[PDB]
Amino acid sequence: TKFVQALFDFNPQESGELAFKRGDVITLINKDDPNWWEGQLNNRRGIFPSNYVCPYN
Amino acid sequence: ETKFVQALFDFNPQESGELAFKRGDVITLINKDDPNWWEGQLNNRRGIFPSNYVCPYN
Amino acid sequence: PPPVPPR
Amino acid sequence: PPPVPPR
Repeated sequence: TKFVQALFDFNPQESGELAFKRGDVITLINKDDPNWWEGQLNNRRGIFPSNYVCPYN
Repeated sequence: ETKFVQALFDFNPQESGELAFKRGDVITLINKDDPNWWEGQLNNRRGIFPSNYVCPYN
Repeated sequence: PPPVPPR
Repeated sequence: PPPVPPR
């Protein structure tokens, strides 16, 4: 199981994009695309920009 | 290659030799001779800082 | 924050 | 912010 922490808040522009705030710890589900990663934050799930997070371990 | 690390939180030195920085600052990494205390440069100032306060940048 | 990548 | 590593 891998996690990433948000370096900045991310405000979705399209459906399917996971909203988050600086410091939120997101669970990685997929990171095949170097630009858009897929993660889980509580009961919310979606894709987000990889350049918005960094390893949380 | 020159590698940079970016500051996750504000770091206020408790001892001498430590590098002060604000969240957002981009630090030039000089070395990781200590897994917990990395040495770097922020403009003119130089010192060690905790590795858990930063994430790779460049 | 960096610009969001092309969707 | 997390605790500062063993100084």
